[PDB]
Amino acid sequence: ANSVLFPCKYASSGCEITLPHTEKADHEELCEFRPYSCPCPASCKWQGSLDAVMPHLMHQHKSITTLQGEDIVFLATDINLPGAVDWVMMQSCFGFHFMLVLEKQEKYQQFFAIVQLIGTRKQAENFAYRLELNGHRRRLTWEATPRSIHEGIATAIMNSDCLVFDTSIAQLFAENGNLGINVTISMC
Amino acid sequence: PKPTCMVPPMP
Ligand SMILES: [Zn+2]
Ligand SMILES: [Zn+2]
Repeated sequence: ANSVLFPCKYASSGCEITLPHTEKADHEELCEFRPYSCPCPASCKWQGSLDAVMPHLMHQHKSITTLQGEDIVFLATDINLPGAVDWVMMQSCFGFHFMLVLEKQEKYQQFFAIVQLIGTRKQAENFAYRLELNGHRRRLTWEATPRSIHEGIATAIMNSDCLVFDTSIAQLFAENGNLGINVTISMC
Repeated sequence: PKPTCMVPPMP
């Protein structure tokens, strides 16, 4: 009311919304015309549209393999390897692509496993993912809604809003230095 | 008989 209306930062990309100086910041974060960053877990700093995400991964990250199936096994090899490492692969099911990431971070080591949907924030609400570590007379399960690549996983990992475990847990489910994470994607 | 992928650590 009576306040001057400013166009969105991504008005050049197709945003037809004009908001005042205060409300401007809150929308630009949740804006659909905001460029998508590279979903790969700091080496790559690429940005572009959502339609350019799958070709970018096919060309600049050829080493990432894609498995067909809603229920697969993510066998991350050399989990005891010295230093902080990352494991990434893709899951093709329900006509969509999902990024499966296992992040090893230096602890005062800790592990973070999460699933992202290559799609919008609204598209991610229609899915659910399950992560499970299985052993003899042991099972650790994590279930949640997959994050959209638009918002990423940086905030989610920092809030531990994913499957979180340490070196002690990892050795209980590790077979010949490899950890097998059962990944199940479902439509809700 | 779920498909398994041996994922090596990222280079
Ligand atoms: Zn906008
Ligand atoms: Zn990239």
